Amino acid sequence: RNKLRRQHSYDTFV
Amino acid sequence: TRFTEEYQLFEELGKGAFSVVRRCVKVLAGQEYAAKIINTKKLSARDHQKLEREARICRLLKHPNIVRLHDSISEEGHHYLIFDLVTGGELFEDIVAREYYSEADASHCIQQILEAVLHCHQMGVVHRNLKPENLLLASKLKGAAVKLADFGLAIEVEGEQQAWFGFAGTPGYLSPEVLRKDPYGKPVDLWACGVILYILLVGYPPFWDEDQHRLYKQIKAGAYDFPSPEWDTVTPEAKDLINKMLTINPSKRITAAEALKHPWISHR
Ligand SMILES: Nc1ncnc2c1ncn2[C@@H]1O[C@H](COP(=O)(O)OP(=O)(O)O)[C@@H](O)[C@H]1O
Ligand SMILES: [Mg+2]
Ligand SMILES: [Mg+2]
Repeated sequence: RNKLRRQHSYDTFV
Repeated sequence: TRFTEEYQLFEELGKGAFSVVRRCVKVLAGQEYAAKIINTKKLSARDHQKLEREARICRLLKHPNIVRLHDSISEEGHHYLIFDLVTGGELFEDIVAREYYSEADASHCIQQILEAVLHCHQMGVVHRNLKPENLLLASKLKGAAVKLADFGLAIEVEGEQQAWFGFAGTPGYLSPEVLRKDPYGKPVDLWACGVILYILLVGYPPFWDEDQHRLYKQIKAGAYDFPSPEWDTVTPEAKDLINKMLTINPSKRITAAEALKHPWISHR
């Protein structure tokens, strides 16, 4: 099931 | 220069690649601010352009629902971007705490967010990193004003001229055109608004997978749905605005201006 979690930004492809 | 003389650092609010954000007090004024402290010892020409761009973009934007830059101070080995302190914490925390917003509270929230994004776009600024973690609350009293923050990934665009400006943003909020590595501009912000509004109404995101490749597949395909029970009571006009924001093709995606005139926002 989908959850609301904190997520870091990217500056290039990972 | 003049940060060491006038200002006093206190606790960390967050940390980045070669930067930290700390509460500071301009001593003689008795006024507190949030200071972004970038370490400038051996930065690339690129890294200098990005710092000057963030400073320039932040100086450009004067709006009730955008965090204001107070000052930009260049010292030996350290740069200080000094912003009005927002004390009510991240929109993210509030959603988790309340679980979700009522359509009235959600509408008032996304209205202020869209008025901020509209101003950005009119000034030729694309944020690229809209999400609940980058929206701050003016106070802890429910119904406080929201403020768009953190323009570290923001770009300058020349009118409606758009292009491939590189891969930047936050996985769950990334637009399909950025993941396809196609030309993009202002519409990537309205896709993020779509993700934020979905989160506001039922308290979880429209795109989630433990496997990032699969998350990106879902996003590129616009493979979201409105499951029971939390969508059972939601109005179709709320689902309509989300649908017009979560439109795969940026040409036909609703603009900030257009969204502000949607019955769900305006007749309200
Ligand atoms: N003007 C401000 N007032 C108060 N807190 C701020 C302000 N600007 C940014 N912040 C906070 O500082 C942090 C900025 O860090 P960010 O680049 O978003 O990465 P991370 O949140 O992972 O540390 C966040 O916690 C944000 O809420
Ligand atoms: Mg981040
Ligand atoms: Mg942030």
